Amino acid sequence: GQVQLVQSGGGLVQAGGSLRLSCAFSGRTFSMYTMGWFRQAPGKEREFVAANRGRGLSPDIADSVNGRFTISRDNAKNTLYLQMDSLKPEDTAVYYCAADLQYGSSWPQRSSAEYDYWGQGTTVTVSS
Repeated sequence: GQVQLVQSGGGLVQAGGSLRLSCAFSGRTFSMYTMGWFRQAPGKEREFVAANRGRGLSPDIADSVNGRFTISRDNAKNTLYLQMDSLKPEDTAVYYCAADLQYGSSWPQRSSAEYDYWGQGTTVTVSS
């Protein structure tokens, strides 16, 4: 399965504003992958943000962003999204999407080490 994840979106945003991140999947059967968002802030551990399953209806969303960040996938475009609302300075980070084949994966899966494929990352900088 030739798999690649290509991210789009991000950049500068004002505190209180909104951004939507994109993660385009190339390869066979998007729906057999658990897809996750992680972020890396300076001096902090890599943080799980949100994840969903190939055909799942109930995503897993970290407490630190619950009520502000939402996730979905568009199967026609084979693309995963992260909608980030009510952005705060502490949301500044490099954001990555990751994919894991659902044969043998855990659910939920908040450990980055268990994801096999990774996007190139996009930097989100929240200004005040």
